[PDB]
Amino acid sequence: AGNFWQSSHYLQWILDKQDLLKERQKDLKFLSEEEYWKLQIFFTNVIQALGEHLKLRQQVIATATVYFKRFYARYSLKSIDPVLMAPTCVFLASKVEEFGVVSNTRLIAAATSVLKTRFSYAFPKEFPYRMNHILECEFYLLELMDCCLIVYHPYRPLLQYVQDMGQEDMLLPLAWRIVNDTYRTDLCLLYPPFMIALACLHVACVVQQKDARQWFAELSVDMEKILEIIRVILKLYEQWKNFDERKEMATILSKMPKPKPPP
Amino acid sequence: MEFMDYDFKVKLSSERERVEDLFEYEGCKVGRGTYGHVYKAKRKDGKDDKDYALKQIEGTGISMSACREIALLRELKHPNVISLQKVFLSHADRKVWLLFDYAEHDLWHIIKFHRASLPRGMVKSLLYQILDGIHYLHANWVLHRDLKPANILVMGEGPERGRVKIADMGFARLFNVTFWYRAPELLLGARHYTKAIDIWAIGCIFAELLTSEPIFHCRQESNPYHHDQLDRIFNVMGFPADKDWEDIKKMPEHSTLMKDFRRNTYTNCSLIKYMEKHKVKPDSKAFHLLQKLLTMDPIKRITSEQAMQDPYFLEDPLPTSDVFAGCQIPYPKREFLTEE
Ligand SMILES: CNC(=O)c1cc(-c2ccncc2)c[nH]1
Repeated sequence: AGNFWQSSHYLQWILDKQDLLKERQKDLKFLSEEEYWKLQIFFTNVIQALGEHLKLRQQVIATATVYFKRFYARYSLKSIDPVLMAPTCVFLASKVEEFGVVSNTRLIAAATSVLKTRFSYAFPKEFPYRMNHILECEFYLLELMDCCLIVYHPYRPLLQYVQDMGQEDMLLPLAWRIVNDTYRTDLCLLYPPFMIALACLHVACVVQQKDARQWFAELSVDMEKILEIIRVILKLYEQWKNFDERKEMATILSKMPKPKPPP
Repeated sequence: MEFMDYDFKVKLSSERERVEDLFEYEGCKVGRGTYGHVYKAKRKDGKDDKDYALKQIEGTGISMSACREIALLRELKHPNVISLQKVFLSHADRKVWLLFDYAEHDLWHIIKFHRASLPRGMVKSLLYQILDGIHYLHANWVLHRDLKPANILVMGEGPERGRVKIADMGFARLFNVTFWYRAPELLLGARHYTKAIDIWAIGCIFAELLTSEPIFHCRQESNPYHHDQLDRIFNVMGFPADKDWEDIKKMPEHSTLMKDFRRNTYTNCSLIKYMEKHKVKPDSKAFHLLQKLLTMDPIKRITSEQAMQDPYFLEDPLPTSDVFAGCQIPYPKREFLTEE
């Protein structure tokens, strides 16, 4: 609902970084850390594209993205095919976020056309799943997140901050776009959304050479934590420069652990 | 297609908690409705002796109602809102089951019990806990949108005796049939649900607790405009003067209202006269609070916080956390449904 400190997001889904890395070990027999991060970026982009095709608002997309990340923060890449999980997450997120239930034909046509059209460099073959798969996957996704469905994102507190600063017009479009970029990282699993929003607004000020040290210094907040986030954001832009997703992803997907078939 | 790892799949299936393995509930149905089915149930493993309620949601899969009720109750925690103990997802048939602590009573049955023939302490205490719960819900950006006596549970004997629990989040909404409890702005086509809409429903329930009759009772009759329900409301309340509800002019159905109704029809009608026929004193703090909840213009309706602060709740007798106040509960226990 509307107190973050009492939310299932805060109490169950803000994770320890070391435990997260520890849990990721299962999958790092197959993939380097670099490559695992690239896969995560890749599927964040797949989810973004699915939502764009379905004309869903940024909030639904973001919620879907958090579901996808929470799922693979606990379970292996081979547990459920992420190709099925991505649209499943979008489907469930549309309901939770009050858009409603995307129709059988529309969801499957979206998955089919988005992969063929925007990701053929990674997926030579057509989307092979149907609605009966989405439905079964959705049941597993719900139980496997312990029925946690309400997610807080950094957009709301960011809007509150820029308004408070009296700088909406100036700083909002860039800070907002940077929040979008944080979904390429694990930030949403690690920090309260209001801290992500402060870090993003900080990078926006720096990029736009706007001075706000005073406004920042009189917030009652752990600035050490904000700085850690700022570093992740700077690091994601260096990785973005060095990463060519279209050239690298087919090779990285074939390395990805696949589900073991029945015996 | 095999989308799931085989090892992962058998492990999950081995460890899955199954409603029919954990709970005894066959032949224990106590409610049936559009919500689905409610059962009174005991733990099979005898590890405690508590009664539990099990709600099998209407339909298959994750519908909008299942989705809302899980998503919101997962987050909410207040003594006056039903607690979601557990969710069971049944994969074979795609049924969703919710587990709650069992509430022996509810306002529908309590009010009916009295009408088939209400202590003022209990009335006040009930109202106070409804407002308490709705305020909590509101403070957390949740609109209930279907408040009615059947959704106001009261706990029986046990460690929460006489505690109100608001239930059924099936229609609830983040904001950040029978129309007796429906605010008049909705009947006139207002497009948005609002906190004020919940407060009207609570005024309807309060009147009913005072008199034992649904204040806007009306027979059954698509679009939001309901002629006869409006007619019943004007017969009780009077037809609003222009200065009582200036924005009535902006309601999508206002011209339909002007076409079907003449205010002169209701000149001797008021809430005062209605409540007087039913033995509530227009003088009473009770009455004055009721009139603030049942205000036609939603922007002139009191909020739950202000209602809780009302001097009615400072007047003797004070509201109690046990609405039955240590007295003997005369209300019959729910019966088991044995029909086909
Ligand atoms: C329409 N009714 C409902 O949604 C509902 C009833 C119960 C329940 C809980 C505890 N005891 C009795 C009934 C929970 N939800």
